[PDB]
This record gives sequence, structure tokens and C-alpha cells, in this order.
Amino acid sequence: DKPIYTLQYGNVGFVVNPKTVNQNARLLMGYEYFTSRT
Amino acid sequence: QQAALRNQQAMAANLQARQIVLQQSYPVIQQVETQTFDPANRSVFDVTPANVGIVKGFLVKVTAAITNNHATEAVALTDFGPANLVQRVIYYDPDNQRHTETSGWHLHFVNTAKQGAPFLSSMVTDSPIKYGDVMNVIDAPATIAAGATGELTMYYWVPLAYSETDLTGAVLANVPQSKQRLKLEFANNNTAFAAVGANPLEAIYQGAGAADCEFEEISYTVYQSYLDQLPVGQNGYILPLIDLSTLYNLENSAQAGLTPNVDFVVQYANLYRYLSTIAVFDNGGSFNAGTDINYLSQRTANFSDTRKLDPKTWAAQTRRRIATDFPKGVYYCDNRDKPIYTLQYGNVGFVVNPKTVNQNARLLMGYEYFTSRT
Amino acid sequence: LRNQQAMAANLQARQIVLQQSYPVIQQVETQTFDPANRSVFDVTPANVGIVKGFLVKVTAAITNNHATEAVALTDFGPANLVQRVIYYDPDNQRHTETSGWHLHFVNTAKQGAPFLSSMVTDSPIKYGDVMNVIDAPATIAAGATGELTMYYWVPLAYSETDLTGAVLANVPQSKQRLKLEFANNNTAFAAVGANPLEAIYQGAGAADCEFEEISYTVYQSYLDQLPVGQNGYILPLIDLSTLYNLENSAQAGLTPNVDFVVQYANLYRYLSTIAVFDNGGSFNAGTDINYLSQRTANFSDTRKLDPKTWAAQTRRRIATDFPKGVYYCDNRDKPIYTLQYGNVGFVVNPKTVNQNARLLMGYEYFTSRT
Amino acid sequence: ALRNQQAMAANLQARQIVLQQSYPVIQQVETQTFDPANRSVFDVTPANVGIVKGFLVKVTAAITNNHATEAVALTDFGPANLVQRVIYYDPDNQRHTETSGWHLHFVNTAKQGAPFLSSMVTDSPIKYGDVMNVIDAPATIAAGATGELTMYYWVPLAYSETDLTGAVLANVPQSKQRLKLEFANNNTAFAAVGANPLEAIYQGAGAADCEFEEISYTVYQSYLDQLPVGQNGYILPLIDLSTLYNLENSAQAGLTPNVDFVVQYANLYRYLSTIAVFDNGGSFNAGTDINYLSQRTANFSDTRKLDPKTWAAQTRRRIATDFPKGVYYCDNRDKPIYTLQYGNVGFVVNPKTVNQNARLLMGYEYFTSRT
Amino acid sequence: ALRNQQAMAANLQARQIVLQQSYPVIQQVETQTFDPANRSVFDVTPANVGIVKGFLVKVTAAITNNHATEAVALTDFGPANLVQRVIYYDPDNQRHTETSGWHLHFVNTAKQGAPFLSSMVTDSPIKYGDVMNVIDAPATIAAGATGELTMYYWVPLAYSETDLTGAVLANVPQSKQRLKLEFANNNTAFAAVGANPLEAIYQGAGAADCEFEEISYTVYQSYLDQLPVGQNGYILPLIDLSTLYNLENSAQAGLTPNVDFVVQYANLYRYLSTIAVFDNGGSFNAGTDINYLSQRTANFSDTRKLDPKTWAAQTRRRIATDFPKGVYYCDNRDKPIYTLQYGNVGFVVNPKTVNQNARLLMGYEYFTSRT
Repeated sequence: DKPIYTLQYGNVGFVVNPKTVNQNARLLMGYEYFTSRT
Repeated sequence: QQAALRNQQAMAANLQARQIVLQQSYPVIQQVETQTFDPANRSVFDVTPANVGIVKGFLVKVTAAITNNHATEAVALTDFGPANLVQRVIYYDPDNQRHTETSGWHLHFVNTAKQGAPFLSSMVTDSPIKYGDVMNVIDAPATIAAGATGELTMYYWVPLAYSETDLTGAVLANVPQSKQRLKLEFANNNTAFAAVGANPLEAIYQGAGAADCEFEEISYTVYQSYLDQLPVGQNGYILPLIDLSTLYNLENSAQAGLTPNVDFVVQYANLYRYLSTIAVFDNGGSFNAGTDINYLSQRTANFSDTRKLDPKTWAAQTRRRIATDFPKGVYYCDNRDKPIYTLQYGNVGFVVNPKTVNQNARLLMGYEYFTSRT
Repeated sequence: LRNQQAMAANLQARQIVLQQSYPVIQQVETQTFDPANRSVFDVTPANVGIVKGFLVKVTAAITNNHATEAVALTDFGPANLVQRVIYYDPDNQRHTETSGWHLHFVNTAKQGAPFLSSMVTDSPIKYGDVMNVIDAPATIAAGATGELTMYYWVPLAYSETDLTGAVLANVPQSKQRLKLEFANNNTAFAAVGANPLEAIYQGAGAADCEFEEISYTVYQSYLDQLPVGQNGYILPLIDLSTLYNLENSAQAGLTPNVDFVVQYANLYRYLSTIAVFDNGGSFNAGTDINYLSQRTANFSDTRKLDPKTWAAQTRRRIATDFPKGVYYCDNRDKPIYTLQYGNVGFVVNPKTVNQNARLLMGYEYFTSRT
Repeated sequence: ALRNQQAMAANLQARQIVLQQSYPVIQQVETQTFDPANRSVFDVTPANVGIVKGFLVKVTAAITNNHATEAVALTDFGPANLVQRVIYYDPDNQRHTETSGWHLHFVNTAKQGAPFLSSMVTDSPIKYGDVMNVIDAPATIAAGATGELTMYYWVPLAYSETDLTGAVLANVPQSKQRLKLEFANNNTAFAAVGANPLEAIYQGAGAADCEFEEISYTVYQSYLDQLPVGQNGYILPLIDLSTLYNLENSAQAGLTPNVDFVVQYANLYRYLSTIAVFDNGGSFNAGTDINYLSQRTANFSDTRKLDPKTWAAQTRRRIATDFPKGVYYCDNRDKPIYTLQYGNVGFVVNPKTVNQNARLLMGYEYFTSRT
Repeated sequence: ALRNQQAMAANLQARQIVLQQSYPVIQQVETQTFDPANRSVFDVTPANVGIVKGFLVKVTAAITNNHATEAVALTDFGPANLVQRVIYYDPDNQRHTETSGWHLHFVNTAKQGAPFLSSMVTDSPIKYGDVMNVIDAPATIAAGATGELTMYYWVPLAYSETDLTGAVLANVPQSKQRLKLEFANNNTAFAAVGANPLEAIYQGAGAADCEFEEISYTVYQSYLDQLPVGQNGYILPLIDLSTLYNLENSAQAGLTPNVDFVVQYANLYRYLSTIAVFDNGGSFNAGTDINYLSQRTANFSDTRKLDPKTWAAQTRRRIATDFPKGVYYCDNRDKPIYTLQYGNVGFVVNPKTVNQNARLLMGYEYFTSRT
């Protein structure tokens, strides 16, 4: 209903504060978005 | 084209009004709330401060009683100790805009940086007159033996205004409608005590008796500092509009991905004017006195380092600022006179080139900055 | 109108004086004596240029003649080597009239650290307490003799750069009077259980302690070679027509959980306030107080704080705590000033009140000669 | 006189613009690790870039006491004696500072207002403290042990971070600067019992068998880059850049009990500070061998004739502690001693006791024009 | 837009005239022989003459393996690690290249189109071959032996012999250039078995007892003299001389198996080439620990997503052989990566295997304007 949209790169971020971090840990992100062809 | 005269005039008007406000109003520090609680029941509180005049900041007093119930083993203070009594603090002004949002340890290190010495500490001297640690303003037993109870006191200053004379960041709280909000997330029995070998970063005590340590209670008192009886003029209240429309915030973040002998770079965002930077090298739960670092630096898009220094030389610059060293693995950078601003030059980054990198290593960054409300 | 120009001129003249004159610190008097014979002295400073203040050096040897009991420093210790000080200028107007301990605490407040102390650091280079500038043995054992050194700065001018309160004596002719009352064998030693407020040492051997002798040297600090202009000497008339004084007082009548209010007088611009809670001879670290504050009638408290938070504000000013039961309040940037007597008061709400309890007040203030 | 007042105004404005427009940089120039038994004098070549303010010199060392049974203990100056002498020459080969490591260190302390780069002890439970050992040396080195030392010196060109008087403009590609560092060696660093400890780092019964294992130095150059350009090229504070801010030291002898020993400020320099070390024949005393010290003008009048403890009191107001035994300091920063404003001036010491080979080591901080 | 097209035309014409009228010169600037145990960082001062194109640095060294029984063998980078870092600052103290010796060497090879200054093996009976040992290092140094090494690096300012983009005009007598060389020492040059060989020259069971005996360097400066003068003074390619051509490197971590690791071209530079070294926790593999590599635009589309061998095939077309194990190259010279022409772009590596302490060492070659 209100898409994340910033005019500046990273004016918004997705946050994860981990309690436990094993070796080779990583976040695999997936995005759905709209953007102009031009 | 030009017309930039507006800015020049705006700055002058802002400074003039700031001075008038400082000269005409009277400073007040008043208690707004006090509570004693058991962390086992609750540890997060939302304080609603009073809406009176221009708010400069909050002095937060925190006391606690901790009992080590272990049958045989003791615990000892971590490097941060009582500074971890508050885990996180977040402030929202009447317009619901967020200002400071950071960890208690970061807020405390900035309190120290701005004082020019360990915050509210008692220096030691040869004076025969009995000055000294008489009142235990910030205090915590170095160790708590098996079966013993220790008493702690620590204070945090949550700033809105930059200082007592620079009202940049201050908040005008006169709208009866919306309240300010000061959120405090305190330590509890799950964050305050670290077992041997566990990461001590957020803990108060660490040791073989940690699993049996518990808070008997925690108490806090929030004092609000503000300016009352604001000066009025032909156009109504005289107010520094730039000061009151600028946010002075502290924020922290975490980054990982360090590798031995490779530059680890943390970019500064644009728009923010960074006054200070703190970098904590949490080397997988180990905090070392510079020995796990080749050098630290601040660098601009141009491979140009403005202060690429070995750890001890970096530490020397900090000794000139706070008269001692920050705890192991905590590094400070003062950019107050010439704030890092990515518009002034290209992008800029804070650099750490590690010598040794343990598993789960990360850099915890703390920033002090000014930014336009709009 | 006016004034804007009067002050502007005053400040200009001050600047010219500081820029053109030359500072001098000169010994004016030294004396050694036995307090068994005398303990009050009237020192006559030199009438030269603009006088800024006096540095008073006091040394003493104390012998514990007790057979087996020792004595130990009180909280004020050597700061009680001088019991009182009074200064009269060439026009017979008094400036400071206060106790040695209050004077010492103000010296500390103005320095921003324990006065003339040596700060401890990790430096391997041997800086440290090399010269024992202010010094006194923690204890003097039965049969032993201890050597003490104390310094006090009696201010006329507010600071090295603010000449408010300074005294013009290059002309006056009439003499200045710096009166000093030293500790004696009756005030310096407190028996166990007795009030240690005014004493230097307290302990089981006190009754047999005595001064071997006391010596003092007064150094006068002034500005010479004053600048001359058209109308003559260029002088900051406001600075020289303002008194910067320290004064003390005592108040009693405290009762548990009730606000004890000490009214500030009108006319005076109070820069700082010190309140000592002499709780019947007991000096506690805030545990006998609920809160302290400064209050305006019909405008409430401007800083009602618990003792530790009050102490926190002081730690920002002197980098440590004053001794037990000693509370400080800085109002330098905005001096307490009421047109009506007591339109403002200093408040102490006591938690515990022993017999013979009282608050010993100390004030730093500016006021017009006229 | 109008040409001067306007000259000073132009200078300050230029200084202010340079400070506002340029960006400060501190960067490593050179690092070297060596054994002083092999070589102890080094000529470092600073980079020629912008306006140079000074050099921060990091010095580390490892010392081993191989005596069979006896230890050695730090002298009063200790690690400040790791560098024996420092000399700087600018691109025109004009000499600025030339003094001892101990004098330079004492000025660094005076300018900081506290023991240089020290860590102040407080009651804070948070673990601030001597964490990084910026300036450090073990109090003693026992027979058979090896101690590690770290020392820092700031070699100034500019007077301060905001006052560029004494700074050096180094933008001439073929004219090099020279920073000469003369380090301690086994001969200077270790003093036998009873020998003069002035220049030594450690003194004790194990001295003859002490040896450096190595010394290392890293020189960082502090300067201002991206100099502002205007309608005439670089906007530069001409007075600042043509004034020398130097430190120098000398030794004076001829002291006799109860007689005023006067050291005349022999040059027409503007003396900002004076340090007097009473090396009483190898003995360094806490004022007990002195009646008084003073600064006096030809007019025979004293501006501050003080007993030793009172003299020390003035210093405690400046550096929050006392300088080591026998070291006396005098601040004249706001009103520099300048013999052309008043008669010749002298620094005075009236000794109470004078041992054989007694002397006053004088250290000066001053401004003087290139021409 | 007309002001630009004409600006570029004027630049090229000026460049062409400078190249036709001036005469190229290459001359020694400085030579020094030293033991890195004593000093390993040197600030060389180039001569201020005409337009400077670059520096050819000759480096020789003697290394002795004093282990009782074990040898050491060259690492994959070997003598390219004789210089650890190189940094250049021009007369205005603007920094150009700042990178590692190995990265600089790989770019020298990429620009030559074959291993830099190597001798190609052929069937010729005439005795051409490795006669002069221009770049040379013994494959192994046995216990008790001493090996001799020679290495050359070209530090570029100008992009090439014919393209003066990035060149430096050094005709300001008092503004010096700075070429800082940080050499290998016993700590960086020798890696024990199992230790990371990235920065080392030799690795083996005899490493702990290996020592440099000496290192020597000679810097030659290449420049253009007798600059053409016209009706306005020197005819100069203004765009060429106000553009920086630099090399820089950085390290990136955070790799996980089968997941795309993306390194964003974070600056608005015009990236001519990219080198990615997969230091897989001290292990350097021949593509077997990688699924694919690619360059990708915000549009999420890949312009060259390739398996490792096919990626290597493209590089073989550029340098006639493969770079060492774990070193990947990408040529973008004709169409430089420039994030302002298309969305942000990223260099991608999707690893098949990721060891502890894995990281990508990124090396970039790029153009950027001074302002």
C-alpha cells in the first residue's frame, strides 16, 4: 500500500539484529518492486 | 543564481535569536518520572516528558542491586559494565520524529567525549583535603562474589540540544496535543550476565557465576532539562528556527565481512553532518587493545586518507580528547570542527584494516550527527 | 538608555589595562609564630597599581605529644589552618569576610579541580606530587611531628581576565587591611566524638596535640605600569566600583522531611552557593538528605535534585566530589539576583536531623559599592 | 605604524581563511626499526606538501637487563630520553627547533596542560584507563628481563592547531626539509649508581649489562592541504609563515650558595616559556636546594620572585601536577619576554646548596622572524 | 553540449601537438640499497620537469634461507610482492594511485597484453631468451642458500604512451611530488606452511629462518620535455591534465556458498578494469571454488555471466595466458563501467565453496576528474 521509495540510496534499510550467528551466516534477500523503464 | 543571501541572513537571524533565548530564558532541570522494577517482570519503559518550552535533554539516573546466587563462583565487571544498564534509548519529539536511537554504551561514550573525560568521574589527586569519590555518582563493584549483592549507579545524558550554549537539535515542546516520548530498554537477567567464553559486549558482569546472577531491582529517575519563560517580541516568541529545525542525533549500526589485511570500509551516508565516529571491533567476542588491527583511517573518494594511523597513534589522538583511552577495542574519531559531509567532498568512509579476524567478527559503529528535519 | 556605553567603555578600558600593564606577584610579608601566644594577624599590603588578590602560603608543624594515641586528618584537614579571613580596602569597605575552608572550596570551584592539586596519571615520566604544594600527613602517630603546607587565594578581582572586584591602590594612600585568623591549639584538634568541622586532626590523642609553630607568607598580585590616556589613567570604572566578595553564614532549625529554606538577600548577584550540612557533628555523603534545590517564591524549583544527581552536577564543575556533607551550586552564568529580599532561596529537605544540626552557608557574589 | 596594523590584520584574515578552507591531514612519512649499537642518527625527509604544522614521532624500544643479579629503575625523565636530540631545517635550510628530547617533551606537556598523552586516573567503573599504552615504560627492569617502551614527541613548526605562526610552506618540489633524530644508545640510556641520570632512561646497579635490543620510530607529518586560492594566488598568512617558532636549550654554570645566578635572555627573541633544570652535580632535588627563583628586569625589580613551593604552585595551575625533581617551568605566553620592550631580562635562581659540577640546563620556547 | 564537444576536440589537438613537439625522456631519480629490517618505507621525490607520464621502478633483493633443513618455494605472486604498497601524490598533493605491488603488477601485465616484461619461449636456435633476467626469482631457496631476485613495476600517471589522460604537469619549482614505496620485510615476505601466502614472496617449512640480506631500488621518471609553446603559452591538453588515472584496491568479505556476492562499483569513477582475487581463507584455487562470475546492472541483467573457464578464456585473449590461481580479470577499457550511464553496476562472484576467513580482494583501474 505504501512502497518503500527513497530518492537517496539507502534512505531506508531492512534490519535484522541476530541473537546467534553461526559460521558462514548470511541473509538472502528477495524483492518485489516497480520501476520506470526510463 | 545567487540569492544565497537568504541563507547568510537566516544564519544570522538564527544565531541572534539563539543568543536572545539563552540570555532571556531561565534554565530548569526537573524530575519527570521515577520507577523501581524487577527486570524479570519488565525491562522496557516509555517515558512521557513534560511539554514546557525548549527541551535541551534528559539526565537519566539508574541504580540497581545485583545478587550473585552462585554457590561458588564470582563474576567481574565487563569493559562496559554499568554503561550496559540501559541497552537502548530512543527519543521522539512532538511531531513523532525520531532523534537519538542508540545503545546505552554508545550514548555513554559520547557523554565522555563531550565532557573531555570519563563522564561524571572523580579524578584522583594528591589533595590532603578529602575530595574524592564521596558520592559514588557512577559506581559498580569490580567483582560480585558468590552469595554477595552489589549496588550500582550510572547516569546517561540524552541530548536534544548539542550543548548548553548551542541549541542546534533542541526541541520546542508547547503543543498540548502530541507528547514527546523517551523510550528506555533496560538490561535484564538475559543481557546483563555473560558466561565465561560468551560475548561480553552487552553485559554488565561476566564470570563463572553468571548463570546464577539476577537483578533484585533496577530503579530509574528521569530529569528533564529545559528553558522556560521564553522571550517574546513584536512577531511573538523569538526562536532560533534553524536550531529547532535541525536534528542532533546519536545512532549505532553493525557491519560484518572483515578479512585479515584487507581494508574494511564503512561508508558515511549523505546529507548527515557527522560530528564524531566510534568504532568497536567486536572480534568474535574478544576485545583487544589494538593488537588485532593494522591501522584505522578516514578516507575520501580519491584513495586519500586524512588520518591513516596505527592503533597506538590513533589512541594518542583520543587521549588528547578525553585524557585517557576508551575501553579495549573501542576507537574514537573527533570531526566536530569539520563534520564529515559527503556533499563537501566525495563519499567518505571509515576504515579498519584488521590484522586478525576471529569468527563472528564485526564492527559496531556509533555516530553523532546533525541533519535537517526536512 | 546609557549603560550600554558605560559597560562598553568599561570593557574597553579593562582590555587596555590588561594589554598595557604588567602583572607582578610580590612577597609583602612573612612571619613565624606559636599559636599559644598569638593567632590573629593584620597584614598590610602595598598600595600599588590595581590589586587583584593575595596568595597566602601557610606552613605548620604539629606535634602529637600523646603517649600512645594517634590522630587523623579531618575531612577539611589543612584547609582549616586559616580559620577566617577579612579584607578591607583603602576606603574602609570590606570585601571578603569568610572562613578558611569556604575560601578554599571557592578556590577549587574556580580552578575546576581541587585547588593546586597534583592529578595522578599513568605517565612513566616522573611528574607527580614532587613539590607537596598543599600537603598534610594522613595521620600523626603518638610522639610524632607532622609538617603541613596550605595555600589560599584571597581574590579581589574575579579572575586573571575579569577585573570586576579589583582594587585601585596606586593612589588611595589610606592602608589596606588583610586580616588572618589562624588555627590554634584549641581549634585544630578534635577529640573522638567531638565536632571535627573546624579542626585539622581528630583522634584519641587530640588532647595532647599542639602546634610546634606556624608560618605564613603573603604574596600580593597586582598590575603595575597602568596605561595613561587623555583624561589620565585608563580604568574600568565598573570593575573598580564593584565588590567581588565571599561571605559565610550559619542557619539552624532543620526538621526531618521539611523544606529548610535559606533566603538570598537582594542587591547581591550570587555566583555560587556552598551549603555544609553539619548534622550535629556528623558529616554524611548525602544519606541524611532527601533533596536540595534553589527555589523562587511563586515559580517553584529550578533544580530540585536528589543528592547524587546534585553531586553529578558538581562533578562537571570540579571533576570530583567536595568532602562529605559539602554541597556546591554554580550560578555563574546567571547569578541569583532578586530585587526583593528572599525572592529566591536555597533549599535542603533533610531526611535525618541530629541534635545541634545546622547548615553552614558560603556565598560568592558581586555587588555595587554604592 | 599603519602599514603594520594593516599587515597584522591581513595576516590574521589569511590565517583564518586558510584554516576554514584547507583540510588537515596527518600521514606517515617514514618508519624504521634498528639497533642503536649499529646506528643512532637518522635524517628523515618530510614530504613537500602544503603548509606543514609539525611532526608526531612515535618511538618504541625493547631493553634487556642482562646483569647477573641487579635491576635498574627508570630515571626521572625515563622514556623522554629515548630521543636525545631533534633538529629541523625547512626548505630554505633555515633551522627551526634544535633541542633535547626531554625539553621537547616538557614543552609538549606544558602546551597540553597535563603530562603529554597521559591517561588520567579516575574512579570510573567503566574500563577507561591505560588501555593502549601510548607513552609507557616499566618502572624497573630486573636482572634477566626485557622491558618494552613507547614514547611520543610532537615536533612543532606551527605554534598550535589555530595559530599558524611558525608553520612552513613546503611546495617547492626540489627543496627538501630535514628532520634529524638522534636516538639514545647503550652509552646514554643506562646510568650506573652514583652517575648523573640526566640523559639516561634507566639507572641502577645492573646498568653496565643493559642493552637496547632495538628501537623503532614512525614519523607522521601534520599539514594543511587544498590551500585556498584567491585573486593573487594562494591566500597565505605572510607573517605566520616568515616567523620561526623554535625550541632550544643550553647549559649554564657558575652557581654559588646564596648568590643570585642570573641567566640573561641573551637574544631579541620573544620568549614564550622557560624551563630551568637544576642539575646539582647529578642530584635532582625537589626545591630543597633553592632559596628562590625569579624573572628580573634591568630595573633590578622582580616580577615574580618566589620560594620554590610557590613557584611550583604556579606550575600546578598550568599542567595540573609538578614537573620532575629539579625541573622548573615559567609561562610567559601572553606577554613573551622581549628585551626590546623593557631592559634586558634575566631568569634567576638563588641556590641554597651547590654541589660540584652544578649547572642550570635552560630550555626556551620562542618566536623570532626569519629576517 | 557544444562547449564540451569543442573542449574535447581542443584537448585531443593539444595532446597530439604535445606528443609531436616534445621529446620523451626517462631518467634516474633515485637509487637506494638497504636492509628492510632497518627501514622499509621510502618517500621518493620526483624531479619537477615538464609533463610526467609515470615511473619505472627497478627492485632487486637477496634472500637467505638459514633453516637447518627445509626449503621455501615461491608463492603464486612471488617477486611481485617485493613492493607491498605504492602511493603517489602530485604537486597539489592530490593522491593518484594507491595500491598493492601485486595489483599494480597485474595491471602492468594487462596493459602489456602479456606477463609484464617477460621473455617468451620459442624454438629459435639463435640465443634469444632469458638473457638479462629482467624480472626473475629462483623457484625455490634451499636450506642454507641465498637467492637473488629482480622485479620491475611501472607506476602510471598517464594512461599510455599516446593517451596523456592522467599525466601530471610538474613545472612548479616549490611544489614537490611524492612517490611512497612500502617494501616487503621479513614479516611479510615469508609464509609458514598453512599460513596465507597472499602477501608473501616465499612459503615453506623453512620460512621462520628466512631473511632478506638487502633490497635495492632505482626509480626512473618518464616525462616529456621541451613542451610546445603557442599564442597563449604552453599548448596543453587541459582535460588530460585535470583527470586522474588511478589504481586502488580493497577487500570485501561476506561470501556464502551458492549465493551471489555483489561488489558494487561504489564510486562515480569510470572503471577501466577490475581484478578480483578470491582469497578463500588462504587457499587460492583455479576456479573450482566458483560457480560463475559476472558484471551486473541494477536492471538485474548480466552482461557477461560466465563459468570460470569461460571467464578465463576471455582473459586469455587479453594477456595470452591465465593470471595466477584465484585471480580474475575483467577488461572494460572501451566502455568503462560508469554508474551514471546505467543503474548502479556490480561485480559478481557466486562461490561454490567458502572457507573460513574468505574474502575478495578487489583491484580497480579508473579515471576520475580532479573536480
